[PDB]
Amino acid sequence: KVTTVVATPGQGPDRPQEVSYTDTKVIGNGSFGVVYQAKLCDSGELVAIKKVLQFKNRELQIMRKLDHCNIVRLRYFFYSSKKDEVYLNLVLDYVPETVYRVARHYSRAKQTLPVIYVKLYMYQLFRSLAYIHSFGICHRDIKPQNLLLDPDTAVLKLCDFGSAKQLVRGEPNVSYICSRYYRAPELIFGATDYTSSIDVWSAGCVLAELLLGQPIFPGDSGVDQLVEIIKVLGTPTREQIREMNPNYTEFKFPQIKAHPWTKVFRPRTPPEAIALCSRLLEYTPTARLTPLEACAHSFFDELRDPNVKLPNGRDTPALFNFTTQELSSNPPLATILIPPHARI
Amino acid sequence: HRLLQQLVLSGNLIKEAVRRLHS
Ligand SMILES: COc1ccc(-c2ocnc2C(=O)NCc2ccncc2)cc1
Repeated sequence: KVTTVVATPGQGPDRPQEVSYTDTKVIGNGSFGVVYQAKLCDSGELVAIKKVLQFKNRELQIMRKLDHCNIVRLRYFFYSSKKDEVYLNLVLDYVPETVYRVARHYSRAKQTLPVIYVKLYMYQLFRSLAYIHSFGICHRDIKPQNLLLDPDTAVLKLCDFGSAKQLVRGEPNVSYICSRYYRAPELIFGATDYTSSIDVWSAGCVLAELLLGQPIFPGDSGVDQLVEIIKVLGTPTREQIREMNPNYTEFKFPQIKAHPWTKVFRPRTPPEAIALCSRLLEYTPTARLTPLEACAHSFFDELRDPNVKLPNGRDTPALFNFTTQELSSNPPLATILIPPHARI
Repeated sequence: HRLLQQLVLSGNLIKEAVRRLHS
């Protein structure tokens, strides 16, 4: 069946137009709603359609603002029909794979993801985070399942803005957010005044998971999530508790020292990957690297080499096409992030 | 979670997590 709908372009203008698609199939179903795969009749291009029961949709208002090579682009949006039931459909660029599926493959085969892919995926993830954080947008669901991949080009695109929120200081936010294994400790402590640094904690969990071949903090519950963190970071200090949640107080508790980072990972783990990870998985939210600072980390130096290639021999995807928006947290950093061979 | 809410309200979260380390 060929489906014809009146849809509005994702970025501009607000001029609705007829869009026709075919080859419709369910590719995902969850609490959020349903995700379909379809083919646009006009260009033969593949699309993902995220259908949500729908007040204005927070996810749509965020998606309409974004245009970045490491973020799944919102091509169109259309409403469909109890009949009081209204569904919002987000027509997104299609991406065939996820970091979850790719990492699972290597894990099942008992082999580590090659270091070049760890650098490429993590660098693209930090770029997508530098971009959204510059608008005050926090994703709040950074996990391998939300990291889409083009297996041939090694392009990574951040998806699923269903948990995302534009954070405003002094306006409270829900603490029970983010998939458990990737949940920042300040969220476990019940913080409602947290910042976009919760996404950097989650990005550090993805990195460690890529180095280990399994999640670093596999909590079996909310409390067990903190147990898993303490096994690595030890107990937080009174000052770190205040930095995580100033509303939380605990006068007495047994002090546990951190486990050495070098023993958390397998012996052959690249020491620069461990160093980077130690600067992301910190109790103090403000001590975590910003995404732009993480892109400039020496672990990503191989990506800035002019002779760098994928193991399949293809060239690396676009890594240096930075915009003023993306560089806004620290504009002078541009001269370090954009190597001489990449400049016009 | 209902247990977590309780530990956060009672200020016993770290103590209980340390106990669960088993210990
Ligand atoms: C929950 O919100 C979502 C938002 C966007 C997407 C999405 O957007 C573009 N592609 C996808 C996608 O999932 N491709 C990977 C895939 C392909 C084929 N079978 C399974 C997985 C998925 C979920």
